Amino acid sequence: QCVNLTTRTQLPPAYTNSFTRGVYYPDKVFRSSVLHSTQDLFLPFFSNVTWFHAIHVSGTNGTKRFDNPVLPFNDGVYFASTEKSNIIRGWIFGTTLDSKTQSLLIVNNATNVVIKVCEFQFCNDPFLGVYYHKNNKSWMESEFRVYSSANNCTFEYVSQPFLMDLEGKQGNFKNLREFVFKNIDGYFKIYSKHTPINLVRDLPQGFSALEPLVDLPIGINITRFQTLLALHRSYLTPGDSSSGWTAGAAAYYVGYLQPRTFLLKYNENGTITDAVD
Amino acid sequence: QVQLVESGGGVVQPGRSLRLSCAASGFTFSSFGMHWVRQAPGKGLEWVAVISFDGSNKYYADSVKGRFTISRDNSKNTLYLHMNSLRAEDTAVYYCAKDQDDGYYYYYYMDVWGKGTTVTVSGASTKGPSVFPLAPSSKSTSGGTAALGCLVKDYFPEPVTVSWNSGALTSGVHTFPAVLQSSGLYSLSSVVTVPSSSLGTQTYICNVNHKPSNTKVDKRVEP
Amino acid sequence: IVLTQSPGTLSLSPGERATLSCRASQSVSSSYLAWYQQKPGQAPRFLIYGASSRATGIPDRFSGSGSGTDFTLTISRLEPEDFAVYYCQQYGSSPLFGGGTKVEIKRTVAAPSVFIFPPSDEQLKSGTASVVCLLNNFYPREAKVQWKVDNALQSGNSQESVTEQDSKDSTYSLSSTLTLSKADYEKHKVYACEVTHQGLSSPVTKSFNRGE
Ligand SMILES: *[C@@H]1O[C@H](CO)[C@@H](O)[C@H](O)[C@H]1NC(C)=O
Ligand SMILES: *[C@@H]1O[C@H](CO)[C@@H](O)[C@H](O)[C@H]1NC(C)=O
Ligand SMILES: *[C@@H]1O[C@H](CO)[C@@H](O)[C@H](O)[C@H]1NC(C)=O
Ligand SMILES: *[C@@H]1O[C@H](CO)[C@@H](O)[C@H](O)[C@H]1NC(C)=O
Ligand SMILES: *[C@@H]1O[C@H](CO)[C@@H](O)[C@H](O)[C@H]1NC(C)=O
Repeated sequence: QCVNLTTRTQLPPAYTNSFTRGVYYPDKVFRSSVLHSTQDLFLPFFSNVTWFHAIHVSGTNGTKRFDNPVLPFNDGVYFASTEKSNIIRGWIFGTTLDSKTQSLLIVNNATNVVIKVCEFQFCNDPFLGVYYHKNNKSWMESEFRVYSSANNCTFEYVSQPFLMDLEGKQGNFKNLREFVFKNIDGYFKIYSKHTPINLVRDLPQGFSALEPLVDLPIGINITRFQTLLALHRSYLTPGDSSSGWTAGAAAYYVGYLQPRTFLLKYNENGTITDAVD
Repeated sequence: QVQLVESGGGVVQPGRSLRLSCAASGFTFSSFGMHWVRQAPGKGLEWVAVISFDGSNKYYADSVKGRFTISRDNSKNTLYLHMNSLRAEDTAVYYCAKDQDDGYYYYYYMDVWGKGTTVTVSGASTKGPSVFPLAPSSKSTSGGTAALGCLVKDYFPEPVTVSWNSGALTSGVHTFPAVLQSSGLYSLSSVVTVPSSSLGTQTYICNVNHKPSNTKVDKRVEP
Repeated sequence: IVLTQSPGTLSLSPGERATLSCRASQSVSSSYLAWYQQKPGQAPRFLIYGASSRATGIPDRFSGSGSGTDFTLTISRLEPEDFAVYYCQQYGSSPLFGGGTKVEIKRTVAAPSVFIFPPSDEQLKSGTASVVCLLNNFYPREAKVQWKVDNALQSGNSQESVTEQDSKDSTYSLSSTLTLSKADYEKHKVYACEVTHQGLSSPVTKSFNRGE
């Protein structure tokens, strides 16, 4: 069963700048040191990109602000996060986010990703349970804190997990887990790239173009998505539904897509460097 | 629809083992801790044990500590209560009921309960009754309240059922719960309130129904 | 830890406000008290948690409050089916069930129609004999009896059971026996049993004699 745990927080969200961030090879074409121009949905350059806060310990051990929203998915979203602790596990791509409506799901057990599209019953605040399992610190990742019911649902997929916890283990760069999603003609497309950002606070001035991970034969009318979080189930705590969870805090950056064209600079390594409008 | 059913109750001699089964249907069963609650006859509910939904955590009352174990098969959607060294007082009705949340190191109230199964711990063997009539006194001795009933003795085990005149008589019947004495068997009495002028003038019969012994005995009563 | 309700039982007609005290040895963390209603032959239902939170499908007449080491379930007005034992539970880091609390319909005290029954002839030749006295359709539950074999006071050799409150007339019936051997049956002559009861001014005794 699920819980309601935002319940008091509505403070205005923060904004930031998408300087040169959110580019990707929109094809599997091998190319050379040439100049190319492509038109598709893209994150606008220097867009007034939205920044959120997930679990937010804004207080001297006092408060655990937690405000993950659902979000519109007008035509495509750009998603990125630092979140050194792998507290983000996937997304809840959908339109209605309840029964009688097949919706998409993204979760990954730190060793492999599993993908579902189903007539779920996503509760108002989905999340995952991360908690020791009596066997050598091991922990299961039950997902009953997400959907009270999933059934009679068509498509499925399993693969290696996106979120590679590369050997950083100190913390100066955070690798800025980054993503771009679009859904057209019933096909759902995935782009990402781990990339260290030694900059302490905000998005980089550098350039790095994502790559097509997997294109998904989905055929769903995705209109509004919600990110999916993972919380560390507390131990014996007075109250267990709306109470102790969430080791670590989190936040992520979100910026919508829009149709556009851009001129790109390939290399002998076929690596894009910049685009213009 | 939410509903639990439990099975595995019945007789057992002290010291053996019994494995109570509680079947579940009507919710995402492998998402809730399950408790075991027992209730000895005449005593209030005594909580026993609760299992974490995935089984990583198990807790028991000191009343059964180190002597009961709890297990569950999420694939089967079924709850198993393992018991060994079943002392005498352990006999009771046994209720399986679900937590309200992920009973992990913490346990909400049991919210919806099964229907209870009875375990009886005794060295006594199965045995039918010894039905004995209850002879009325003189014509009234009280007025219009004639007393006559039936005594069943040294029978085992309950449930048991007594019907006066093929169940067609129900008004004024009084059948008591049984009691276990130092003998180890059971015994109870049925009776019905009847007018004094009606005794003898028409037939009274009590029809005990003892199922495990497969013994249904009719009886006739005279002053 | 030990939790205890109070009183042992409560006996009320329909409609009057009833409270059910719940006293705890230690303070229960964060008022994690729960209540239950159990009717004989049924399974407990879940009434209130957190000492105040009404549960689903629960009539609004059920309510309660408290914190620390003092709790109380209250029922504003009573309905015929609302008469069943109530259990008071605390569920923090370990469960613990209260001793139980029964709610009873009350009315005018009733004289127990007390009758006696000597063992049958087949009983005696069976080698075992038990004498059964009966207390028919009386009130209330609390009523003490004693057994006098040839006027000699007995003790510790009797079993008794009281039927649960009947649906329509809301009375009680009592019947006691004797864990008596036949060999001791003939060595006496007259068998008596008495009740000291509210419904009777005096302790009435009904007895008989062997041979009739
Ligand atoms: C959880 O709390 C929010 C805050 O008011 C409320 O809107 C929602 O209905 C609550 N959900 C449940 C299941 O109580
Ligand atoms: C983003 O919106 C805020 C809101 O006032 C504005 O101050 C800021 O200049 C905007 N940034 C842009 C349009 O790049
Ligand atoms: C993650 O899910 C896959 C799906 O088959 C499962 O095989 C794997 O054991 C899970 N891993 C963890 C750590 O839960
Ligand atoms: C099977 O799928 C249909 C729609 O494709 C849905 O209406 C139905 O509820 C599903 N069956 C079950 C048991 O949920
Ligand atoms: C997708 O769902 C939204 C919400 O009902 C609706 O406005 C839109 O027209 C739908 N689009 C398609 C292609 O079904």
